[PDB]
Amino acid sequence: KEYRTIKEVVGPLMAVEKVSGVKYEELIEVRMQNGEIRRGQVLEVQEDKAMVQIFEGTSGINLKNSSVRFLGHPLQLGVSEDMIGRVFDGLGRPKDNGPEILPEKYLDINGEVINPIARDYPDEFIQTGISAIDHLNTLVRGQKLPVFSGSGLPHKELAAQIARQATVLDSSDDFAVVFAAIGITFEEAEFFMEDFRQTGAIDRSVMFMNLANDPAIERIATPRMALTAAEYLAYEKGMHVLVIMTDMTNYAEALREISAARREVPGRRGYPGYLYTNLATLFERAGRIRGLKGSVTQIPILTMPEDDKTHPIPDLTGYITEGQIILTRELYKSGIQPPIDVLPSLSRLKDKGTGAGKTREDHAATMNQLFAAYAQGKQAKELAVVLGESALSDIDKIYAKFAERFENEYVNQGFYTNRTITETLDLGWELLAMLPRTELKRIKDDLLDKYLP
Amino acid sequence: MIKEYRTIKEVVGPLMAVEKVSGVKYEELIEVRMQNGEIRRGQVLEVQEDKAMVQIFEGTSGINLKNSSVRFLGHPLQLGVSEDMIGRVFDGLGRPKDNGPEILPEKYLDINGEVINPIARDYPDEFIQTGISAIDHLNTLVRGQKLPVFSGSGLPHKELAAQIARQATVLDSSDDFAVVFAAIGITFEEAEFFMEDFRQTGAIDRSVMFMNLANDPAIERIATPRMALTAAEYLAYEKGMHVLVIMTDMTNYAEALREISAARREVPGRRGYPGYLYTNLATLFERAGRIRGLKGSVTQIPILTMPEDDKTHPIPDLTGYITEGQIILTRELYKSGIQPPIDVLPSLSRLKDKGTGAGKTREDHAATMNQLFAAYAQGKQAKELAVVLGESALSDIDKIYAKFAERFENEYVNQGFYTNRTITETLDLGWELLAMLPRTELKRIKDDLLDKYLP
Amino acid sequence: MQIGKIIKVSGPLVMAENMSEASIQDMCLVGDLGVIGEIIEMRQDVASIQVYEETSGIGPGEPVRSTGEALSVELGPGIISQMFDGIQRPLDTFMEVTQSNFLGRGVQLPALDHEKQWWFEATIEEGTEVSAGDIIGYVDETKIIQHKIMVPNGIKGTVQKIESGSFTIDDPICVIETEQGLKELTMMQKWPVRRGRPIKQKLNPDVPMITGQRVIDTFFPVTKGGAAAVPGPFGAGKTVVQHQIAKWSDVDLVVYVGCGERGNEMTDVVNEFPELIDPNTGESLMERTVLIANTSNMPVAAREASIYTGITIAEYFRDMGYDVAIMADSTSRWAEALREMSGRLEEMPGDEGYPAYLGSRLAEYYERSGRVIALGSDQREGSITAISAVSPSGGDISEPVTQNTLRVVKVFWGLDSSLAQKRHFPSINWIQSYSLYSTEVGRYMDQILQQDWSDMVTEGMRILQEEEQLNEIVRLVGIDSLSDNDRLTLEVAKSIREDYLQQNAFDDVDTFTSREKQFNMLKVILTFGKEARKALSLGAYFNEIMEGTVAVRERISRSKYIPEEELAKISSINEEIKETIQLIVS
Amino acid sequence: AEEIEKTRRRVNALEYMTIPQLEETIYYIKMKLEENERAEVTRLIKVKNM
Ligand SMILES: Nc1ncnc2c1ncn2[C@@H]1O[C@H](COP(=O)(O)OP(=O)(O)O)[C@@H](O)[C@H]1O
Ligand SMILES: [Mg+2]
Repeated sequence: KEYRTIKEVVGPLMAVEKVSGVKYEELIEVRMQNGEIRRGQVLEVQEDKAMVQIFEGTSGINLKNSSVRFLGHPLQLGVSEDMIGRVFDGLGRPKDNGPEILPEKYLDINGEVINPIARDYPDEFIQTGISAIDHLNTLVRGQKLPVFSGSGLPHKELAAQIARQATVLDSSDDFAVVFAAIGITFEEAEFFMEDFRQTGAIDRSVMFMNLANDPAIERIATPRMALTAAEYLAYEKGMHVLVIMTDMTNYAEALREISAARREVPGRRGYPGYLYTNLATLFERAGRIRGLKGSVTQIPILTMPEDDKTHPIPDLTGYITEGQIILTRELYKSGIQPPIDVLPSLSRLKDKGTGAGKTREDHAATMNQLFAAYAQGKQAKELAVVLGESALSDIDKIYAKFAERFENEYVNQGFYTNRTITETLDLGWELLAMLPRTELKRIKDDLLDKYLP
Repeated sequence: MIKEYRTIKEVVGPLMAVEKVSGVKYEELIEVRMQNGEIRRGQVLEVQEDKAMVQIFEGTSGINLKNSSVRFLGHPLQLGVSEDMIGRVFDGLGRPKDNGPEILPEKYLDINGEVINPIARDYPDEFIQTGISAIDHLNTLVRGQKLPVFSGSGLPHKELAAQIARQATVLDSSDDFAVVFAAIGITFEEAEFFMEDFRQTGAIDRSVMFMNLANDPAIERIATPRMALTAAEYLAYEKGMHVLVIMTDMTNYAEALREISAARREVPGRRGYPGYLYTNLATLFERAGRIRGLKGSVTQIPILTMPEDDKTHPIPDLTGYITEGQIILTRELYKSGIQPPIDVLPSLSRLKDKGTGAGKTREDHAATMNQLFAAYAQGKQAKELAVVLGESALSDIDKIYAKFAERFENEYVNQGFYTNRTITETLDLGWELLAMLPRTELKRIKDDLLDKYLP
Repeated sequence: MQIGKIIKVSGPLVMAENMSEASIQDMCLVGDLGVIGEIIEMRQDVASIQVYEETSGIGPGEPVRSTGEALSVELGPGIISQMFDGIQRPLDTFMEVTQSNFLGRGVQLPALDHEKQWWFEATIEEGTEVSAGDIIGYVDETKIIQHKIMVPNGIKGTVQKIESGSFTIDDPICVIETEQGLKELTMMQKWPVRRGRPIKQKLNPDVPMITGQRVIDTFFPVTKGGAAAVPGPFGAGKTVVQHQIAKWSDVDLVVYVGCGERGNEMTDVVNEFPELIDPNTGESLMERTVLIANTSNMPVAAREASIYTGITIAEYFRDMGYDVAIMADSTSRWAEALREMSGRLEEMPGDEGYPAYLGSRLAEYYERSGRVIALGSDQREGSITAISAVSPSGGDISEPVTQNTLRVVKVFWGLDSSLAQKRHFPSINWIQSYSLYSTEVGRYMDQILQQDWSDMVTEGMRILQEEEQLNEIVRLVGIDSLSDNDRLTLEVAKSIREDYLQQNAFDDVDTFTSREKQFNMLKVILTFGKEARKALSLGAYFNEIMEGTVAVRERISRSKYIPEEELAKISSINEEIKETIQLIVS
Repeated sequence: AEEIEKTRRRVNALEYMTIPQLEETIYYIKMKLEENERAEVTRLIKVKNM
């Protein structure tokens, strides 16, 4: 049923007349006079007509001699067991030159809302290999922990480093890593795909790639595809899944574009009025479920415009995600890799994955000690450069010597240097050993002499 | 032939709707004649089908729609040019205001003009002696240049213009500037200043002026600076004259555009100004320079009052991005009794390179200004620290710069509005002021150049 | 031959009915003057047309005829050393056809000399099964660059005939036996500007470029095929920088695209570039550059064209295998041009009035650059380096243009008015400016020069980083107050920013600094940086050493001015600072 | 004694001039963009209602 009734063309928007049975957000494709085939989507449908937006642009179309076909279905995704290892686009089409998969079933990428009473809260600790993340702001399964970066802060190295080193411990369940890429430069895209190939993580992960020049309407669909794929691996295959999305700032910029297309008036800071809700729709889809052995964990990455948290992108994200991992320009320009600053960083469910059974029995006790000692050391450092070295009590001077040794040896491991949890914990002791036995008032008599050098 | 319609549909503010017309063109000059007999000129803004929207310059007071007719002159808004224009003063629309004899116009030129072909446009390199040292030496002005003055309400920008206007002469020549003055929305007292000053420097006999005062319709301000620039490019190119263009207030021009824009319900840019402000402003300022084969020159010095005293405001922002530099006035300097109050740090000239050096100036001209900049930048900042933390809180070399920075402002910048400094005197004074510093600190002047010119 | 009719004219927008045969983004001729316009949208019978020329005097009833083809550029001999318009029209020829110093209207003109003889040496043999992109011969357009004629896309077959000899770009120089029929080719091929020229695949840019500017070549380097942005307020020197890069780049071809910016800036280029001479070409710079001029008072719609034409010409020479650099000055003008047309169309605007599709349209421009391999199977590598000039209002880099640019680039040279105030030229803010190509450029360069360059540039940046944190206290505590050894840090960083970073582009020798000479200055200063630390470790008072500096510091202040050939001077002055604290410590 | 006065001056100059000038400026800056934000929001509704 191909209609040759194209009435209007304004911008990327196109108007089709004399139609029926057409649904909202229904996928369409337009056959041109030259034969070129472009896809589209119904943005608005009235009683005897419908508005559609073409993904591949509107350049060079003759309205009289072109035709439109309605496929009678929304953006769906091909679900298959044989999916891991291959690289896809924003729409789900293969990009890896491999054997085209036969899907088990097609599902709507929007998904459904999980029943509050159905939700089962997460307990299992997840190891990412990064000390600053695996000890001070520990990641737990089913958690939603984002990463706050800036233009040029190595958030792409850390993104690669996580999925490579991210591993469940002991649990006989296999580990899935649904990676999703949003509106990124080719180099950044090529970087990630290559890096996952060589590390063998490609055979342990699923990849959804979306370049910057790719149409904005599929930039918005890219996460929804990955999350639907991630939900296909956890809840219907019983696998522990980890999701990584980059960039999330690019997702919003593309989300803004189709709003002006619908001529919808922006709510705040130029971003639409459903930004918070639209984020929650694809963020809040993570966690364990009662009765099922699945697991969905998200690590969304976003670049704060000009290093500001009060910006709508990282601010609204905070109301949805539990905690945040923040990279600092001052750290990266000092050679710290990864440039994670632990003071503004936070994990709201960290204690759920600490303690005996998940990690070493001093995990929580140590964590707060290193943390409080860092702040004190930083304050000793700031007073030192203003009043001289001598104004310091020489144990405030060792707190200062502690605080830079803390960043250079503990925080800075390297983007290609894996650190297991045990190696990180006794490392803290090795640094806490600098401090005498007198100040360590966060640790008890079982643990202080059971582990301290 | 004549083309006239008696079918006015709407009259809303400055805009007028005429329907059931045919053969009307864009930007076509029109004439409304009211039921009383009064003639009011206007311009076509938009024409669709048998309808046409027009803007009326003189306003739409006391118009009866049914009994009024609209004449379509069949040509755009154009100026009647002549050599007799010199010594005369016209209104906002080029009509005689001096009671002079009826001019037999040479040609009729569309005031929009045309874009100068870059290949035909040759570079401005001829240094202009302005008499003002802060301009001549530190932020050089050449002929064919578009160098504006950034001022504020209450600040003496009219004096700086008047000073330049009479102290303007180029070295290696006897070429006297034939200036053109465009008054835009300014007051009588501000206009009479230029007027009277011209009468006792005798430059009124060597100039043509276009008057649009505060009591004159704001819509005329849209055409006024184009009437001036057209007459400028006419005298300079066809008649090979050397023309100096002075336009003030440039701010009042952009105000007029926004009045029509807000009337047309157009999509507004920053501060309500039209989205096409940058382009329209460019079509004025770019209309300057020199061209191959033609001896004449058109150099342009616009004046605008920065609203809010804010450099980041649309009007001074867009102007700064277009023009070849800018001259900036400051209340801090003006209150200090500095004449002229030119803050040399945020000011700029974009043609000072090829402009000065050996042959046109002394060879130290390039090294002196760059040294004075770095020294004043350090000196002024030191003075800031001095008035809050005490003079005994600075180092010995800091107080040397702080003392230099003050003396810089009081004599180099401040010279009076009626004192003419030749480029030589300025350079000589330049070394004298920077002399009170160790040679080891000046890492921006040739050491062979130092010894020769160092006092 | 469907002749449309105008029903509405509003500035640069012309609405014309009877255009149902035409297609979107086709070029048109509007009115009795036949001015160059383009269809942007089509509602039913009526088409909307943006005009690339002034529409003063155009009214309804006048005819409009379509051309059937989109905006395209011709690629062949005669394209170099020529300043073109945003729609590619030879301004010199335009002046020679219109006989005026100004730009006329409705005057069509072919962008290349179709009446010129070019010797074409055929370098492929007959009966070869060629494909798209394969070279069939070259024409020495310049003494330094040869114009390799390639097989236009969509064409694969077997060569029937080919021979050397003098032709124009009109008459057939070859014949290919395609399946769809017999197709003969010529030296000229035309390509739509808003369509990325196809490639085999695309590479990561590894090779650092030679800017000659010490600031960027050292701390914030851009590779061959990298994307660099230069945001800064008016007067910061964005145009100067791009001029300095265009003059002394180690690339093989440059396309300086000047849209929405001053006219004199372009006449400056054509007056000087023929007179300047610099390697890797033994000849002039005009035999390497291509100009696309669009003044600020030129038609607004033509601004977007100028950008898309300059990048298509770049992609053209990229497909040959040449390294090309395109300078967009300024990219903000393109956006401001789009903002008007968005407003005039009464579209729902995004941030600061800019279209919501600004971020996507900019990404398309930068994802059409970089090092790639061309088509065919000759597999030549070609790179497109983007040096974009962004001009944010007020200097605020949080604007939509700068923000969407910094998301799809790897290099950013932030300028600030504060340094341009001090006449610190070039005014690149070293604290925030950044290059993601830093680590890899350092690797390449420490191999080539075989000096510990990677270790030097990192610590040289640290002395700068420390300088910033140590003036934060000078306001509070004073200069002589504390951290006396840090004063040396401040007075060697003082030399870093004043003797190494401050690079005036006006002097006849510091206009360009070769990599090898660029080494010595860096070398000399951090030697002293530790030689100072060597004396404060022993106990020699710093005032004493500072006198020892002043004696030799005057020399390094000059080190910028010493010629390239005699680098030993900068190598030996190093030996003099090794000397002083041997004669000043005892 | 001399240095006390220098430090006393700096504390006083920092507390009375520097800090209050900072606070009052960020407020006037905050108010500006607060007004500018919604001054545009209204205009956008006009664009919406065309
Ligand atoms: N690197 C530099 N060295 C010396 N002078 C400079 C430099 N950059 C800019 N300038 C001065 O500043 C002026 C502004 O140049 P331009 O590049 O047009 O600024 P922008 O591109 O930021 O508008 C120039 O006329 C020049 O005199
Ligand atoms: Mg510029």
